[PDB]
Amino acid sequence: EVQLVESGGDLVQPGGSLRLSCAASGFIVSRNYMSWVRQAPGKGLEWVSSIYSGGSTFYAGSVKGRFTISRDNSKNTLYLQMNSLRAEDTAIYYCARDIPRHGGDSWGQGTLVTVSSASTKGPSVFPLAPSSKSTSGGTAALGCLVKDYFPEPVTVSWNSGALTSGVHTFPAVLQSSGLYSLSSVVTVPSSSLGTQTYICNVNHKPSNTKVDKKVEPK
Amino acid sequence: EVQLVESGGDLVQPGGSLRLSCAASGFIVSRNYMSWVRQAPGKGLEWVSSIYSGGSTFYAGSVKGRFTISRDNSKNTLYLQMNSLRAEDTAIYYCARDIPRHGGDSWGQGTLVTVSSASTKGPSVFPLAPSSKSTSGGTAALGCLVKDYFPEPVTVSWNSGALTSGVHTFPAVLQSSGLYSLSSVVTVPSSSLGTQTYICNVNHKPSNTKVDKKVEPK
Amino acid sequence: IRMTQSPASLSASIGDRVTITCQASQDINKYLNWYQQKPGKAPRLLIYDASNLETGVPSRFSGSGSGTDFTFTISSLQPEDIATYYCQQYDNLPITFGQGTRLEIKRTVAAPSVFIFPPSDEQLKSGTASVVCLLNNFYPREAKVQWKVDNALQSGNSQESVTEQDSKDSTYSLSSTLTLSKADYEKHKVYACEVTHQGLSSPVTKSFNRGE
Amino acid sequence: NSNKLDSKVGGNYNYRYRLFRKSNLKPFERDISTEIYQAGNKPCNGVAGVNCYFPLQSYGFRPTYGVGHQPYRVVVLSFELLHAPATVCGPKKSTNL
Repeated sequence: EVQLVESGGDLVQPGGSLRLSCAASGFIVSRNYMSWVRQAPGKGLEWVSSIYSGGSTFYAGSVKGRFTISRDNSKNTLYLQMNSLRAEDTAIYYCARDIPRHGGDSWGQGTLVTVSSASTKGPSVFPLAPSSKSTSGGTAALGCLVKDYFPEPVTVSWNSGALTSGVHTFPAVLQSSGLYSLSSVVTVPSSSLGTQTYICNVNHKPSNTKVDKKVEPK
Repeated sequence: EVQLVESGGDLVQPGGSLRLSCAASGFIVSRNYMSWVRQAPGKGLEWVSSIYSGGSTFYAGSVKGRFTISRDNSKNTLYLQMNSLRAEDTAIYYCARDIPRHGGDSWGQGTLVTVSSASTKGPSVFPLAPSSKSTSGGTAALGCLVKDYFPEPVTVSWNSGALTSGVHTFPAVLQSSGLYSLSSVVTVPSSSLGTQTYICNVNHKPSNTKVDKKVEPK
Repeated sequence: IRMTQSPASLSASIGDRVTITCQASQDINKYLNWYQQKPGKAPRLLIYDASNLETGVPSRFSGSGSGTDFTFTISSLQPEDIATYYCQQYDNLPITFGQGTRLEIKRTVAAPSVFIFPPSDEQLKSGTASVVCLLNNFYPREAKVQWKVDNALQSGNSQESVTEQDSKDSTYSLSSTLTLSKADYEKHKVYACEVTHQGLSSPVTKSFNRGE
Repeated sequence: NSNKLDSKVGGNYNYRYRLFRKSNLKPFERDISTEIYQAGNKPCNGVAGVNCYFPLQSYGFRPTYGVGHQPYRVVVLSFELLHAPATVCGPKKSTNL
């Protein structure tokens, strides 16, 4: 397994300095070619920086002198020190090991950087309790609504992850107020409505907001 | 029209560097004498800097080497680069064109600089709903209260600016907590209470706080 | 390099033969990798060097090229093949990727199930309302959705979000978000959400009562 | 551009370069070896396998290739001057007697 938890960064004011960290399973960071791609939301991936097996550093034109790369022998942890940031650097950053010609790869799940000026505000959790007009002989649906959260990401879990069938999490859309929203719904048989208790769990990693809302048909 | 939107600056820590910008309607900045006055709150206007028609710069004693002036031919925008600031520079800054002897003038509305150490905190909006003890045959009054806002300025509008009659905005007063407060009240006939909906709009430009509160008699 | 991918909306039914073409502006010889990025999950490396598929991949993806123009092929379109594929050249220092070719799957239509949720009492008493009408299991993402305000055409006040295509059932989910303030909510009591699907049937009429 | 002499249509696999080395070469260093380069901790016992690679790789020179991939012979002349008397001077042409 070459699995990477390259997880660092969440967001700063314009002109700040963030510090990413990557990580490493089968190999040592200082022996293999590694690089850092950059995927803007809804745009083609762009190449920021790259390290070699002997310390050579290469950068991209837009990050000449604001970005730095650095390799850590002690704990793997390929480090990328973001400095002199701005309001258009918002993108998902993926750690990447590239063996140059013989072919294998690791692209780790990658981390989100949304660097902006606004402030962090907690989500507003609202109950979708199912209405009485649901089909008696059919299958009813009920879900949990989360409104006005910032920033990304937000994960919605049902029954502490025990229920994956019929889960439909709609992608976040930008409202006029600058705060994000999403709707999560599930489809479950009506026979378990009065005998299984359904609870929605909204997660906000940046502010460590842990809100659990229990939902019951009315 | 010589109308100036010399609007730049809101506030920084002590030892920061702000950048003002002025602007220009009938004339070109680099051809006419211009200067920058400084009005401390409740004090006589004091003269900071002045530019000539050929680039000569003159400063005041208190701003020798902390302040700079600079003229921009490309977009008018007489620039004044405030550097090496401190905790007694808080004053309203007005852009000013002075034709020297033949007599005309532009003093633009001017911008507020309150440079301090405290942090920005949003206003607390509270409902003044009118009491039932208002005169039945007379004229009743109701208004919108804004508490604990920072920094200046804050504007209160009623019916999105459609209502100017009877508007009384009290000047801000410093509380013991370092946060400002104001009270806005209006006088309207009681016949429109149940048929016209009154809403107060508190405005905080520095933090872009847009809070709208709908007020109804109880 | 000005990497150029020519197909961006290409839609084939189950088990078909499609082809992706990545084109460059110089001779990159054979150093162009083909990636596969599923929604959310991190990209995978499918064909390194433009002529070598990595071991462990299923054996349908083949690519061949040299010099400027390169091509990518798909031999069997399994339903679990929905992703976005990228072409990368890794030996010219200004490493530039390609635009992506979002691939999707095509099948027959399906009858959608429509649910709508009413606002909660707490939000209504806290000065704001939220009305959401939900559409699930429909074909396609493009559909006619409208709102009626006082029997007048309404625009500029609605928003819709479409879930990504499902990998195994190929169904869509849609949600519309409407927001109003307490003053406007307390004065207006009829709201309807009506959508017409491609399948010829009776238009869906949704009604709800305040008391229940 | 030594295109004609060093280009084999099959490729001339006899020209090669070192893809990976732990450290950058010191100036004018010469280094010749076949030793496996790993990514994992396993010694790997010198086999072609995961985290095991042959460091030299060929240039694959072939005629139908562009200008970028074509043999280019390089001759780096240097001038060494030491405290010993100089022995490599320059034709020094003259005049008739």
